[PDB]
Amino acid sequence: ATIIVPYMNTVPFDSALNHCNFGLLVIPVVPLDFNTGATSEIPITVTIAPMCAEFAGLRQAVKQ
Amino acid sequence: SDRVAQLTIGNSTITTQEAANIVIAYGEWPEYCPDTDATAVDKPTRPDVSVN
Amino acid sequence: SDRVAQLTIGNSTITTQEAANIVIAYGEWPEYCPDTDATAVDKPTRPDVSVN
Amino acid sequence: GIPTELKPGTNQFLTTDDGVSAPILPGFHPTPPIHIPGEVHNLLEICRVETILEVNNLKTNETTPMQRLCFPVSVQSKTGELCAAFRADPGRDGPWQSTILGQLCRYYTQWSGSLEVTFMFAGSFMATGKMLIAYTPPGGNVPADRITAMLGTHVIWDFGLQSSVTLVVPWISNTHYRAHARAGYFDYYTTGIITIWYQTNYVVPIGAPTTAYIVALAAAQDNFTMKLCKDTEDIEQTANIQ
Amino acid sequence: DPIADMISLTALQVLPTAANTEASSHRVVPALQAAETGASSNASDKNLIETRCVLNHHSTQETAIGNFFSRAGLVSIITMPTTGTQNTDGYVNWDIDLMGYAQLRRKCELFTYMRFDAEFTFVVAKPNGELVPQLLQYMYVPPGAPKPTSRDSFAWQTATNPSVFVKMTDPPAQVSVPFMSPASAYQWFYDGYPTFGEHLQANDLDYGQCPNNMMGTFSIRTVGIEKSPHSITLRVYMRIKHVRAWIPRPLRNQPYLFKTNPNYKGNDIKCTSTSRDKITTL
Ligand SMILES: CCCCCCCCCCCCC/C=C\[C@H](O)[C@H](N)CO
Ligand SMILES: [Cl-]
Ligand SMILES: [Cl-]
Ligand SMILES: [Cl-]
Ligand SMILES: [K+]
Repeated sequence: ATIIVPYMNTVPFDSALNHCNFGLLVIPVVPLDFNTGATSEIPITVTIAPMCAEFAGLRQAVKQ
Repeated sequence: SDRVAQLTIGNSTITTQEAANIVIAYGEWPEYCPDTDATAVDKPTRPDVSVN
Repeated sequence: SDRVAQLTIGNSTITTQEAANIVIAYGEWPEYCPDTDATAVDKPTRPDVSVN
Repeated sequence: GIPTELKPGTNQFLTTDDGVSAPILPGFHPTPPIHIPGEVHNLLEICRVETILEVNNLKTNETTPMQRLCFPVSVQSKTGELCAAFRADPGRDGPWQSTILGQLCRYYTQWSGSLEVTFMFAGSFMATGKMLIAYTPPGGNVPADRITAMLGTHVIWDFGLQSSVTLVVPWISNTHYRAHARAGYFDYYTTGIITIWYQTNYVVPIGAPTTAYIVALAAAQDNFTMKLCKDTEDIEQTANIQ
Repeated sequence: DPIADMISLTALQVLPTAANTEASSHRVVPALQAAETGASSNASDKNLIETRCVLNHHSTQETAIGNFFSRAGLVSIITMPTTGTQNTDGYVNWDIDLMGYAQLRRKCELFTYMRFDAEFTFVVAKPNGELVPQLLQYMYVPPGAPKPTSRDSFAWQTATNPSVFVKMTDPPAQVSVPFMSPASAYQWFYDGYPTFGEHLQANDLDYGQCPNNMMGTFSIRTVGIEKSPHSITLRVYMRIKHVRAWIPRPLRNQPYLFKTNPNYKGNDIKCTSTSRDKITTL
């Protein structure tokens, strides 16, 4: 599945540390099922790409 | 033939074929912040490829 | 009045007054690499303010 | 007679000198040429042709060489495992030696340009799965985990989708040309590392093999060129040919 | 008129320098190829990544088959010793076969057919590299021409065959040779027999022998009624020129054993590539 997401906030820019603009949810609404003998390891992988990244207010590095 | 695809950005490329098309949240494309909405006065840095 | 000065780049500014003018090495200004001289094919990242 | 002075070089025989020597058969006319398909004018025409990469070049294969022509993928029990890794250095000893490209560029001292590797999945049609293929430019050794390798140039492939996929190895060098890389000072001209990881997993239903193989094909792109013609180390007159 | 049933797509292009690279961005399925067809991926940089413009002036002139082949290489070593089993006769007849030296051979066998003219250079000296005032005669004896049976043989009259007379002290002798096959091209591989008939195991040395490649004999001698006191070593170098080639093929990956066939050492079959311990470790 693929979803493009635009920036959403009540402010133009914000801290990437103190505020999470949104969450991504992956929920099995219809449970996984298969006959025994078929591959049981069914992984889910998430790949994301930020778009139009902009940063401002340069200073020293802060982890939180 | 909507399933068949390939999106490239930066030095990375995804090839999706059992795709269910693509969703553009709330019908809007991402975009750098426009001057009318902007508030902070320093010139922002826009790294491009290394981050997008 | 060559001593008197002030150079700004990025979010930093120097104010020099007992300066002895400024030297441009070998008479050439720094410049991003031109396409004729370039060899590597990937698109370079040019951070600008955060690094310069 | 006309005043002349012999200069250094006089009497020498330079194997690569392109001069004019006297003809032994005056008035001779060669059998005329006829049309023959497949004429080639420049070696590069050949380097653009995919040949098989011996990615599975193990010491345990040497006696059953056919096995080197393809490597396996199978149902993983652990996520994000590493499937295979190898250097992109084409003129270097290793997987590339098996390709017409590698053999040919060994007849030249330097090269330049982009390369492409195509992977073909030869598993059953019922098998599906996604792989992450990455090219890590010089500097970093083999990425320890998929999350590290993912930071480099990569492609995310899906079988069910297409049976083959092409990874491009962009020419990313400091110098305009690279000499053949090898251990030592010449490791400076290394091209980098290619890694293949499990993005999701090799999934198959009841009734189909849990292990299948992939064939790797490699060749050069249009911007590829070579210079400084030399002798290949890949052939030897070990004994006398009778 | 009273009967109604009785009434190449690819071409060349001149590319002096390597193709360039054009810029691209964040945007049709060109990454996934159908290599099952027997085609090489037509996918380039601009497709799989974001690129910059690069004005590539790298030249492709050195990879032209002409610059690759027109480099003189050793194709034969002929010796005329004075004391021994070889030729204490003062003359030697050599059947022309250039497949006795690998370096050159492997290069030619990259192609199935080749047509060209050639420059032969004759480097002669004593076996230790020393030179002496000795007069020699090299003669080309085409198929059918009488071969010298001695240093005195009438054939050295060379009234029609071409001969070269030179001193071991003069520079190397050098001449140009035309394309002499009776066929349109020399062929390094001939999947067949030269004649009709049953091909019993006694005459299996026939397989692969192509008459169109057999250019005769090359004879040499010291020019004298009397025997010469000097052992002689003749190295023959060949420089291909005005060449055209067809049908590329896999490059030899096993040591050569014989001039006339691709036989290989079956017990020690070399792998094209070096080996390592694991497929996941460099
Ligand atoms: C006085 C100068 C004499 C020089 C004459 C030399 C003529 C040699 C012609 C070149 C022929 C090309 C070689 C052709 C075929 C290969 O040797 C075959 N594999 C031998 O069976
Ligand atoms: Cl290399
Ligand atoms: Cl005589
Ligand atoms: Cl030529
Ligand atoms: K005179």
